[PDB]
Amino acid sequence: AAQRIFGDRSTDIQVWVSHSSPLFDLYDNALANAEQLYVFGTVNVRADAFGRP
Amino acid sequence: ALSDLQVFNDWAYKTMSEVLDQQVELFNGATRGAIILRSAGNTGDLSEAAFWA
Amino acid sequence: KIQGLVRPRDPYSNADVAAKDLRQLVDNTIKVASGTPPINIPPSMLRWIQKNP
Amino acid sequence: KIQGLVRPRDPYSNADVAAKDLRQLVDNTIKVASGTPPINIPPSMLRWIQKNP
Repeated sequence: AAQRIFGDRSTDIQVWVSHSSPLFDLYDNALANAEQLYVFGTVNVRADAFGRP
Repeated sequence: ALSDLQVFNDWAYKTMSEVLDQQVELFNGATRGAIILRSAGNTGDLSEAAFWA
Repeated sequence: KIQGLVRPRDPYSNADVAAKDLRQLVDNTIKVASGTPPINIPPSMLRWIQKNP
Repeated sequence: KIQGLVRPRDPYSNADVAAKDLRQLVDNTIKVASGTPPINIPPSMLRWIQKNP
C-alpha cells in the first residue's frame, strides 16, 4: 500500500529503514500466516517488501 | 560571537532539469512488438493500403 | 520542468500559440551542529591505579 | 558507557553544559564451594556378602 505511492516509478524504493519491533510484528504475522504464503523455513525473511530489505 | 558575524549560505544552480514523470519505454521489444516505433516518413495526411476482402 | 512542452498543431491553420517560460526550483540542505559535554579526565585517578593517562 | 556523550549544541548560544566524568563498571565471579556428605563404606558390610570393598 505504501508502494502504491511513486506510481510506476515505485521500484526505485530500495530499502525500508524500520525499527526492530515492526520486524517482530511482521514475524508474528508470518508465524500465524492467515493464507498459505509462509512455512516453518520461510517465516524468517528480512526482505519482505517485494524483495526490498 | 557567531551572531555578531555575517553568515553566508552556499548558493548554486544544478545544470540539470526534470524531463518526465511517466515510463514511456513501450515500443517494439519493450512491448514484445505490440507497439511498433519505426522512422517511416510518408507524404500526405493518409497512408492507406487496400487488401482483398 | 516545462509542463506543456508538446502541443497539438494544425498544419492547415495559422493561429497564435501561448508562450511558455523557464522556471527554476531550489533544493535545500540544512546544517546540524553536535558537541560533547565536558569530560573530567584528571591524570591523578589513572596514575593512582597505574593507568597511562 | 559515557551516557549522552553526543548532545545537540547551539552555535549561537553560550549556555553552560554540566560535566561528564569518566568511570568504569566492575563484574564479579563468585566462588561456589561444594562437597560430598560422609559416605559410610564398612568393609564388614561387603565382607559379609563376600564382595571386595
